[PDB]
Amino acid sequence: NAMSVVILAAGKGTRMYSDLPKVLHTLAGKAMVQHVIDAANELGAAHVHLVYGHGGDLLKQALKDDNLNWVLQAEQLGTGHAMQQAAPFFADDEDILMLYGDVPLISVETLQRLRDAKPQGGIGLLTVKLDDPTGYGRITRENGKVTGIVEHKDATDEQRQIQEINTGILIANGADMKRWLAKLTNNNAQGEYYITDIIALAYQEGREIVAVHPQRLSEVEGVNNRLQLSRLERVYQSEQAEKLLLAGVMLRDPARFDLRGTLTHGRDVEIDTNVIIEGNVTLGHRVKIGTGCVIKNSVIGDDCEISPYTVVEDANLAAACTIGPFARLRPGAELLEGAHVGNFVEMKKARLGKGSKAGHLTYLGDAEIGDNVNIGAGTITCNYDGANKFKTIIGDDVFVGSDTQLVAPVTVGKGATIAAGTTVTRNVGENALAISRVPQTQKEGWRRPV
Amino acid sequence: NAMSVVILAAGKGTRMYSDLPKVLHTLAGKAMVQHVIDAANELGAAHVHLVYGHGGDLLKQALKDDNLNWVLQAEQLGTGHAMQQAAPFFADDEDILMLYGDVPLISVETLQRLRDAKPQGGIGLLTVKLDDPTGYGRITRENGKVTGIVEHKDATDEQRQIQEINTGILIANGADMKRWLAKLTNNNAQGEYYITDIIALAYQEGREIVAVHPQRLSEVEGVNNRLQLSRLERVYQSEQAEKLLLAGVMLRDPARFDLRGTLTHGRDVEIDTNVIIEGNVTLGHRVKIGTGCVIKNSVIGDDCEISPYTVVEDANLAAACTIGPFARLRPGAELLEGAHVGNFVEMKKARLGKGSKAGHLTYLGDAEIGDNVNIGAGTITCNYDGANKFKTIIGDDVFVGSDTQLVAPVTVGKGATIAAGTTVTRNVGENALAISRVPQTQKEGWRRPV
Amino acid sequence: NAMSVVILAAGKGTRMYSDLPKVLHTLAGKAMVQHVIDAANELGAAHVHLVYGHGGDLLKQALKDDNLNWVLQAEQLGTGHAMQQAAPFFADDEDILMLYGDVPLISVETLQRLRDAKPQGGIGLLTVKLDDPTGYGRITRENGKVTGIVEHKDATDEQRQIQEINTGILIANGADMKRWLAKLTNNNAQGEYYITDIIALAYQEGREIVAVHPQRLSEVEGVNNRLQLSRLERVYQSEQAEKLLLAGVMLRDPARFDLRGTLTHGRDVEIDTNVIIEGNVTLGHRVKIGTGCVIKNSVIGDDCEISPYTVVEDANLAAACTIGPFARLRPGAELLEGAHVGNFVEMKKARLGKGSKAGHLTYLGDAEIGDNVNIGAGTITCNYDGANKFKTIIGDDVFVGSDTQLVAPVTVGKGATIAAGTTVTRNVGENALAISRVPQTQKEGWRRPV
Ligand SMILES: CC(C)(COP(=O)(O)OP(=O)(O)OC[C@H]1O[C@@H](n2cnc3c(N)ncnc32)[C@H](O)[C@@H]1OP(=O)(O)O)[C@@H](O)C(=O)NCCC(=O)NCCS
Ligand SMILES: CC(C)(COP(=O)(O)OP(=O)(O)OC[C@H]1O[C@@H](n2cnc3c(N)ncnc32)[C@H](O)[C@@H]1OP(=O)(O)O)[C@@H](O)C(=O)NCCC(=O)NCCS
Ligand SMILES: CC(C)(COP(=O)(O)OP(=O)(O)OC[C@H]1O[C@@H](n2cnc3c(N)ncnc32)[C@H](O)[C@@H]1OP(=O)(O)O)[C@@H](O)C(=O)NCCC(=O)NCCS
Ligand SMILES: CC(=O)N[C@H]1[C@@H](OP(=O)(O)OP(=O)(O)OC[C@H]2O[C@@H](n3ccc(=O)[nH]c3=O)[C@H](O)[C@@H]2O)O[C@H](CO)[C@@H](O)[C@@H]1O
Ligand SMILES: CC(=O)N[C@H]1[C@@H](OP(=O)(O)OP(=O)(O)OC[C@H]2O[C@@H](n3ccc(=O)[nH]c3=O)[C@H](O)[C@@H]2O)O[C@H](CO)[C@@H](O)[C@@H]1O
Ligand SMILES: CC(=O)N[C@H]1[C@@H](OP(=O)(O)OP(=O)(O)OC[C@H]2O[C@@H](n3ccc(=O)[nH]c3=O)[C@H](O)[C@@H]2O)O[C@H](CO)[C@@H](O)[C@@H]1O
Ligand SMILES: N[C@H]1[C@@H](OP(=O)(O)O)O[C@H](CO)[C@@H](O)[C@@H]1O
Ligand SMILES: N[C@H]1[C@@H](OP(=O)(O)O)O[C@H](CO)[C@@H](O)[C@@H]1O
Ligand SMILES: N[C@H]1[C@@H](OP(=O)(O)O)O[C@H](CO)[C@@H](O)[C@@H]1O
Ligand SMILES: [Co+2]
Ligand SMILES: [Mg+2]
Repeated sequence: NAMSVVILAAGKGTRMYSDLPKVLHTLAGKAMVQHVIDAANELGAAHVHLVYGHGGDLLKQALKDDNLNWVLQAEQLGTGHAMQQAAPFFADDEDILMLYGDVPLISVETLQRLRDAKPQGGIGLLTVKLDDPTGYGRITRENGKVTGIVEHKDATDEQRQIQEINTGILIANGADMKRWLAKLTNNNAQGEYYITDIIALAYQEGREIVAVHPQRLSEVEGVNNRLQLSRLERVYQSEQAEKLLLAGVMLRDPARFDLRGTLTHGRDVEIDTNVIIEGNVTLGHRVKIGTGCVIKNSVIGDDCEISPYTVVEDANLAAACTIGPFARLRPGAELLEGAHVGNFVEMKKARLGKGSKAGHLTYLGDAEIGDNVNIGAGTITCNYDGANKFKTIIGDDVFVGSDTQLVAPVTVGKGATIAAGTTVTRNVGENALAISRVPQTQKEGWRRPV
Repeated sequence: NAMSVVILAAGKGTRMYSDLPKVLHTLAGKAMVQHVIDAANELGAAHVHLVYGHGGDLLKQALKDDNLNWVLQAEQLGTGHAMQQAAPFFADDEDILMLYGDVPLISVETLQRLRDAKPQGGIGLLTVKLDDPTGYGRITRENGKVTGIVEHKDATDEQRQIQEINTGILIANGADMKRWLAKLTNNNAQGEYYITDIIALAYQEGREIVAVHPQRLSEVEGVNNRLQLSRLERVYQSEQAEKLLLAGVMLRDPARFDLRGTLTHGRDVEIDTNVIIEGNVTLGHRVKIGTGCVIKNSVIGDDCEISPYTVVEDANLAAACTIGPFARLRPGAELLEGAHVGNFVEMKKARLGKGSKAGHLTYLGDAEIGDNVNIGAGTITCNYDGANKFKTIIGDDVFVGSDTQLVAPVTVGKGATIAAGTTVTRNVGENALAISRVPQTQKEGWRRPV
Repeated sequence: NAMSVVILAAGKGTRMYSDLPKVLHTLAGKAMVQHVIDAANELGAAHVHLVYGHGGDLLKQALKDDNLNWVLQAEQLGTGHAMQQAAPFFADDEDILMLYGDVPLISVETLQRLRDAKPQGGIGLLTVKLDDPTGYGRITRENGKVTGIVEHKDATDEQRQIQEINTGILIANGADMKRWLAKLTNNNAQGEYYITDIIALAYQEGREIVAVHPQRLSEVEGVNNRLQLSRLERVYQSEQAEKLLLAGVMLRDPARFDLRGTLTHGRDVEIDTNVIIEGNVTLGHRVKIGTGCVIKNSVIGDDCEISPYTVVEDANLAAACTIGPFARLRPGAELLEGAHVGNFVEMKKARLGKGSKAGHLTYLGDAEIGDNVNIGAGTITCNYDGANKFKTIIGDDVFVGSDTQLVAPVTVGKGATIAAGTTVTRNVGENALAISRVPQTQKEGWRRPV
């Protein structure tokens, strides 16, 4: 059956105290409304209608899904009114599923169950039972059948005793939807147009409304302030962490792990406390990640060991590499098999070859370093002249003495040796020793200042 | 109505296993007793009487509140006895509020409610209902009115069934207080002087005792050991975190955030996991703080981005600065607008000008660096000669080559360039190139040691 | 009474998705089965029989306890069958206690209570009452006495109502054990040999079976997947943290503390958030450890302060040392009294003397540095020539200027001074100034590249 989704996101997020529209606030590194859009497409949505009232410029900048139909609702006259703005775009022969832009954890599995419960010519309604139903629409039933929804403000004390409430999510045929929407009136407690009135309108026509319930309450929780957002962030992180544990990834403390993107992994991966994974990350077999690491958009091969407090972004590590602790890999950093980066070392657009080592206090930027190379502590590639960037090339089997500065562009031939403290401004020949040293001298009986 | 506060803090903290008096142990970076003193002053206390038995030297070193009246209780003969030591200092026409020095979370709002419930000539009592009231004073009532308190040890099995217990906090007129205290006797189960006996003494006189309850149990929890302290630390951090979230500050994980002082902030501030804020910190609008940062007594302007694992103390950052990851700012560090500090960079009593950059492996101490300056990786200001410290001055538009040592005192004129690997011992002229380099030479067929 | 322990660990750990046998997966830095072995020896076990089915090579590599008797069970025909494989090794006059290799938190205190409850000629059984007993053996009783165990699969709906279940742990005389085991048959729902059938076999003989219960459920929880493992890891860390707090160690956040080995400590030690302790660590009095530190197999003297994000392994710090933040001490690092290591400093097989300082951007490897020495920022000991390592010796009262490279082997005499930017290749005399500097020159009107 064909189906499109409508996302109401035109309400004002006042308790957020933000200059950024509420639905753009992120959860696990992704806009709340993007989570909803993803669920809609993942369910099979042909078109996704997004109803907004303001922040349109920022929304269009953040959202780029091709099948997004932007629907304006200049005045927020109620959920019913918002749906009327989008209704003209509904197809007469497709189901229309309504979702909220600020209820990010809704699962496709529950939406699928809701789709299957919807009867021909009727309506699928998602309801939930709460201990305290205060503030939400009450589900009314006659002989076990759903007959309508009464909003909290409009409900009597007795009706307020009803604990089964409307989550807001529902699905119904597009043509039927348009028929009911045209009949909405605003003669109620809030003087708004209630999308909820279509339930009674359908029942009166003899149509059937069936209700299904979410798997978890967190699935239909809405966000109006940052505290509520932080709680859903934890729920999301906890569920993702448990899935990873069940899939064979060892997290030393699942409450101290954050995944903000996608994680691909092999077997026996171990991840210590406080690690953060961002963007798309691929980990090979037996990768070990020490505490506090941050890994973003990077590829890590089999058997790599990432020591504590190492930050990595857009890097590629071959098998058996060891980096950190306190290493900092920036975009373009590449390590070939068995390479090693130690503490207080930074790499940017730089490749380190097989079995090569940069153990300490070093900066490698815009460089190509061969295999079996040893980079002494304190070595620095001077890749910038104040306007342009230049490349440093170091061949295989090179030994670079400590505190050497390589002024790019420059090439050091294979097998060369560079003396400690050297400033390299010209190419170094193969198997040669490069040096630029003042012989050590001494002054006797030197007395330091008082 | 005039009011003074008395804080009993003379009990022995044996289960703390410490050489530091129990009430001096900190919670959120502040002494437990200081939290109580703050609540007393915040309530409007004219005088704060502090009753202590030992550790007086350390207490006087830690506490400096001007309105503190030190009251000695050499022998701990009971709360009643402690109050008798302070009683002579009570004014006949003021209310006297009694608090414990080891119950740090008591809220001014609850104390205010207690003050308002206190009847003329009577007593305001703070009581709470517990599932297991074992160990605490039982509140006795006659026709709904409080008539006394019976200590656990003195109470019969039936009275021990009473679940409403004494939190210990109470308030009453000073003159009345002195009248009852003089009548205390130690003929009871513990052979001590019970401050709790004044409740029955007042009731017998025809005075009225009214009870009020705390908003939260944590508010009246006392600390006798480190475990109990750690629990109140979490409660405190959790409540502060939720307030910040409700005020518009985004905390990526409120359970992994610690504030130990005061935090001032603009809008849309984002704070990642494991950040610690100490002393007084001011954050502008849109400040983003990455994971694990520690910020103490510092000012951070609008739009700054503090990358992961950066430590800052007594620093001042103008708008749009970017620092870290792995940057270390010490007292006196100042960055002007748009300045940048990268990884493994340390600054102390050093100013970096507008749009200036110190991207890596650098130490800047006792320096003034102008605008649009580029500090190459590995640069070091040698500000110390073994006894004295000297200043390094670098004008605008200066380019400092990598691994340059600036031996202070020295001045580098505007527009100058310093060659990589230079040792700068003398002033450099404007628009000039400073250099101290040995030309690179080479020895063919060099064979490294076997 | 003499007693040996048998540990069943031959079951397949399928839901672990690992190439490492399930019982070898670690909890608090120690193999799950090692925790069980430790409990067995700690209880007084004369011999520990370990029944395994595969991964024998890896198991033998990990476990080395001298009193381990390896027992093979090639086919997993049931717990009864596994016990028959070990039974021949049981002594007729010793008690035999059965434990599971994947139930790591079993406490010696509970096992001791179980040993004391075991009646002469009978059986001690460890049982627990669960809300949902689904999946476990049901304890059957006649007039209050345990008469047998019925496995879930074999139990009727009514018997499945029984909530008291078998934890699996039991103890009985070796000779009796062998008598019952020989009678096991596999005519039951799973077609396996149930060790649980010995309960009914003993009762029929007129022997008495007494049941005792664990102190905590976590004590008898078994691990089949990583999620269950992570939960027991938290339970373990939480209990260890609370013990440390009760013993006088201040943990700023007990939920953000991990101990993976042994921690020895003095009084008033303070440990901030996210610290990880590994191997055997000894802390003196008043040691303060800042956030995120990792300390492994090291000794820390009285009054040391370890600043944030410092990593330490196999190091020895005397009293009053201060290191970090961002310091990295590797094996062999030694600091004498009052020594100081600052940020972005690394030490390996290097000793720093009393009151000596290495404040920044430095690497000290294979060195002996005297007292009252000052190591300038950027100093590096070049201890490696590509095949051999050499020692650097620096006497007392030496001042090493910034960015100095010491090419080992070399000795700097007491009282010497080394100029900033020096490359030291030869010994430096006492009280002498060593230097290898090119005088600073200048080129006027230098224009940087466009
Ligand atoms: C250059 C270096 C390799 C020489 O070590 P070495 O051979 O044991 O030292 P030597 O005293 O024998 O000097 C070797 C040569 O350098 C020459 N030399 C010394 N000072 C010189 C200078 N200023 N210019 C040119 N040559 C110089 C000598 O004349 C000699 O030549 P020769 O062998 O033909 O006779 C060494 O000083 C060095 O810089 N090592 C690197 C250490 C390092 O940083 N390692 C990384 C691990 S932390
Ligand atoms: C000094 C430096 C700027 C010169 O680069 P360059 O102009 O392209 O190099 P050149 O080969 O043309 O040498 C330039 C001048 O230096 C002079 N020179 C070379 N060695 C010299 C020495 N020991 N003493 C004095 N002058 C020297 C040349 O004679 C020449 O003079 P000229 O232009 O009047 O003919 C460059 O080597 C340098 O140190 N760059 C800094 C890189 C850096 O650390 N960047 C930070 C980003 S990571
Ligand atoms: C070497 C150093 C100590 C000299 O400082 P200074 O005495 O104030 O400087 P001066 O101008 O007086 O030079 C002192 C001597 O060095 C000599 N000198 C200068 N350049 C020289 C060279 N290339 N070779 C040999 N001697 C040289 C001078 O001739 C002079 O000798 P004299 O005193 O007999 O007349 C200083 O430049 C230095 O390197 N300080 C270390 C700073 C540091 O890194 N501190 C750590 C804290 S961050
Ligand atoms: C009349 C109606 O629908 N009532 C339901 C609505 O309450 P209620 O209408 O009170 O809910 P909200 O005001 O929070 O709005 C719901 C969603 O609709 C959006 N929105 C709202 C009004 C508008 O004019 N434009 C718009 O886009 C909001 O941005 C939000 O995403 O949701 C509750 C669950 O949360 C249900 O129990 C109520 O039965
Ligand atoms: C007789 C009395 O008061 N009983 C109350 C007291 O119990 P109790 O007297 O047992 O309480 P504690 O011994 O903990 O002492 C209470 C407070 O008084 C201080 N202190 C105590 C004795 C002394 O001689 N000097 C002194 O300064 C302690 O340091 C602590 O701050 O508090 C309980 C709540 O915690 C109440 O339910 C009890 O009804
Ligand atoms: C017949 C029997 O014993 N049933 C008990 C067993 O269930 P059950 O037999 O189902 O338990 P498991 O299959 O998990 O095995 C128990 C332990 O024995 C080991 N093992 C099992 C079979 C084998 O052939 N070899 C072997 O070494 C496993 O590795 C594990 O350490 O433990 C439950 C508690 O967890 C008890 O409530 C059940 O009454
Ligand atoms: N300084 C050298 C030393 O490191 P360290 O002595 O710190 O271990 O040996 C390493 C290989 O064993 C080399 O790559 C390093 O350049
Ligand atoms: N090394 C230079 C380079 O950094 P990097 O190449 O690491 O990005 O460019 C920066 C500005 O773009 C300069 O301030 C740095 O001195
Ligand atoms: N650079 C020096 C300075 O450090 P800093 O100025 O950063 O405090 O003084 C210290 C002692 O007071 C010395 O050990 C450092 O070598
Ligand atoms: Co140098
Ligand atoms: Mg250097």
